[PDB]
Amino acid sequence: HFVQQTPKSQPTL
Amino acid sequence: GIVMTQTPASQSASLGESVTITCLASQTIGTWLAWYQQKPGKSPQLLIYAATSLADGVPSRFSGSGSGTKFSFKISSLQAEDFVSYYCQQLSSTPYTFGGGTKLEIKRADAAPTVSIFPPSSEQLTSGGASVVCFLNNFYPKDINVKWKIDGKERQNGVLNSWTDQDSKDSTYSMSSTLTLTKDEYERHNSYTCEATHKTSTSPIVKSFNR
Amino acid sequence: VTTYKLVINGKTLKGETTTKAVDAATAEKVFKQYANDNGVDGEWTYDDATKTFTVTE
Amino acid sequence: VQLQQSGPELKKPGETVKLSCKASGYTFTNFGLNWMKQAPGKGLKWMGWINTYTGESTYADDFKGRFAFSLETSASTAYLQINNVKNEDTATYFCARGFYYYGSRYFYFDYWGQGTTLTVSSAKTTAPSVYPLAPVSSVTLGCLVKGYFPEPVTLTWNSGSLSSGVHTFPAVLQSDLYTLSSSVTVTSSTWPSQSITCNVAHPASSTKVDKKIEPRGP
Repeated sequence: HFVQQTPKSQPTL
Repeated sequence: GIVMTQTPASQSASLGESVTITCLASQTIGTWLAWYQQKPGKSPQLLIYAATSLADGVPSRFSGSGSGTKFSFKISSLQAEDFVSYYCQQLSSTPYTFGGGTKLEIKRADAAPTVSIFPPSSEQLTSGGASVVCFLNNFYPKDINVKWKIDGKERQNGVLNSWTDQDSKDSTYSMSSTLTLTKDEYERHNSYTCEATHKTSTSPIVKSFNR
Repeated sequence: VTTYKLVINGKTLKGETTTKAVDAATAEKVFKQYANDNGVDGEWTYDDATKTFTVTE
Repeated sequence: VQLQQSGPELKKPGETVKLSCKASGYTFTNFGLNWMKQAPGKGLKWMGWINTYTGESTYADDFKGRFAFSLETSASTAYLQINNVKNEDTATYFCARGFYYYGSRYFYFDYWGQGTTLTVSSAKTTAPSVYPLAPVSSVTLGCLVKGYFPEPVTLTWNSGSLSSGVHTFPAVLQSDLYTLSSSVTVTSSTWPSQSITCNVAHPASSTKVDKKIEPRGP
C-alpha cells in the first residue's frame, strides 16, 4: 500500500 | 505564488442578520478551499472544506459556496459568538496561502470619544522621564486618528498607541496614546495637545494643557 | 544568585517586588534605582535573615 | 486527537528557539504537519510543512534560511527551529495537521495546536514603574505602567470592586520594554471623597504594588 500526505506529493509505498 | 483576496477587511452587522464574506483566488483553485474561524487568543478552527462542505459538529448557520476563483462564506443568523475573525485558505498548490481575514463587529449608534489629557506625574519627572497621556474613550465607529502637538508643532516621534477590542456591554471602542520625551526636552516647551479626528465631529476633538 | 525582596512603604505606592542578585549590596543598588524610577524617596533598612529591604517615606 | 505545543518563549536577538508540537490519538506518520506564523495584529502565514513518514521538509519562499523543521517519531513530535532570531520573529506559531491520504477527495487542516508565543528582546526581567494619572459631572483617572519585561502584568481597581467604567489597554513593546495603561471613569461626587487605587501585578519579578490616585487641585 501507499502513503500520500498531500494531493501533489508522490505516494510512498 | 497564488494570491487570495478577502473583502472586506471589516464588516458591521447585528444579531439575527445574515452576512456574506468573499474570497477571490488569483488562479483557478478548483474546490481546494477551506474556511476557518479564529476567536481572540485562540487557534483557527475549520468550518468549511472543499468549498461547500460543513466540518463535523459545526452549526447549520455556516455555509460556503463557489468554485474556480469566486468563493463565498455565509452566516445566516448571527449570535454574539460569531463576531470574530474568518480566513479563507487555498489548498491547491504550495504555498497554501490564507486570505487576509475579515472581522465581524456589532453595529451601534455613532458615539463621540470622551478625551482626557494627563501631564507627567512628579514621580516620573524625578526619574528623568516625561510621558503625556491621552485617553479617547467609548467611541463608535472604530476609525479614529490622533495627532500630538507641541507648541503648535505636529510631533510623531515618541508616540505609543494601544486600542481595546469592541466592548461586550456597550459595543464601543477605546484608545490610549502616550507621548514620551526626556524631562529636559519636556521642560523646554509649554503647550501640549492631543487631537482626535472622528466621524462624529467636523472639527478635531482636542484636549490640552500648558506646563 | 539569591532572591532578595523589597517591601515598599510609600505615601501612595505600597507593596513588594524582588530581584535575583549575587549579593545584598548589589540587590540594594537595583532596589534604590527601582524606588527612584517610581518616585519613592525615604529611609532604608535591611534584614539579612529574611533577605528583605524596606524603603519608607 | 490533540496537537499539544510547548510554552511561551523569550529570546534575545541572535539566539535560537526550538518549539515542539506533540500529536496524540492517531498514528503519527499518517498525516503531515504544517507550521503557521501570526504576527501581533496580523493574518495567518503558511511557513511550510514536513512529511511525517518521510522526513522531507518543504519551505515557503519567505521562510528559507533561518527556519528548520524536524521530527522525533517515537515521541510523536514535530519541531520548529528558528536560528539567529530578530524583531520580525515576534509572533505566535501554530502547528496543524494536514488531513489527506491516498485516494482522498479532500484536503484541509483539521486539528491545530494551541499556539506558541515568541518574544524577541534584549531585555532581562524588569519590574514596572507605576505612575498615577490624575486631572489638573464625571471624572477619568488612570495608571501608566512603564518599563517592564516580560508580559504579562495584571491590573485591577480597588481590588476588583471597581470594574464598570474601566479600560485596560493591551501592552505594547516599544524598545525592548512594555507599556500598558488603564483608565477608570466615576461620577464626580465619587472621587476624591472615596479613594481610588490601581493594583498592579507582574508575576515574573514577583511585583505586587498598590498606587493610590490623589487629587492635584480642585
